[PDB]
Amino acid sequence: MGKAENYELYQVELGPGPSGDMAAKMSKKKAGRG
Repeated sequence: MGKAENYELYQVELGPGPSGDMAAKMSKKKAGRG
């Protein structure tokens, strides 16, 4: 609550890493535990 979230907003191919892979040490939330 407060910040509110959308359904498919940031789900638009986040992380701009086309050629090769991504890894700029900023948003690394692939899937650790769960």
